[PDB]
Amino acid sequence: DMRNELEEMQRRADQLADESLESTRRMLQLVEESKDAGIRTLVMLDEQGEQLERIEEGMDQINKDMKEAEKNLTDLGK
Amino acid sequence: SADYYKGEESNSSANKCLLKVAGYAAQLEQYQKAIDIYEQVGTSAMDSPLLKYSAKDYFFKAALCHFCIDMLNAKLAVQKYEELFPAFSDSRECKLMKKLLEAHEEQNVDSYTESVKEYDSISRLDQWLTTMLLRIKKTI
Repeated sequence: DMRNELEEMQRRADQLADESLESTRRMLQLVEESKDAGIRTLVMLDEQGEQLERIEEGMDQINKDMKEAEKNLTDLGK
Repeated sequence: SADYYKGEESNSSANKCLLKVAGYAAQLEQYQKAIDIYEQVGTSAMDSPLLKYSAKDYFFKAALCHFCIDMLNAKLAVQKYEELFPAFSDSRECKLMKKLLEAHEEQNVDSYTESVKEYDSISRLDQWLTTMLLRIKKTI
């Protein structure tokens, strides 16, 4: 009558982490810095676009003025 | 060219020209001019909303030059830079230079090599940095 039976106990392997808290924090800090740099680039790019738009009008005005002056001088000369 | 540009308050081009001049002077073993230019450029860029993030790098370069002149000079320069720029105390360059100083203070070459390799693994070193590091290693 040496017929034995058993029961079982369970253990849980550690969840997936303990490497997600050293590279993670550095990743977040770098992401924040990149976000700030992107915001600054946004602002600078908008300012540059405004300045180019401003330049356009003066360019067109000088072109028109020179063309009209040349035509007038030619007309009077002949 | 740098003097001409600075005469017209052209800071960016003058800074780039001074950077090239300091680099070439360092290549020729003229450490004083290189450190002076690097310190000036770093201080100038510290007070900008865009260039601020680069202010660390220049300092590191200057610090390397100090290591060529002497050890305690480099340590004092590091202390001065950290006091002037507290955020410099978290950058990888400061940690690398601290580790190199610790290894170099006890005639330890193995730890020097391990730290150099560990840092180079993350980012590839350029000819200037690797040559300066080889010189420092050859010193002792």
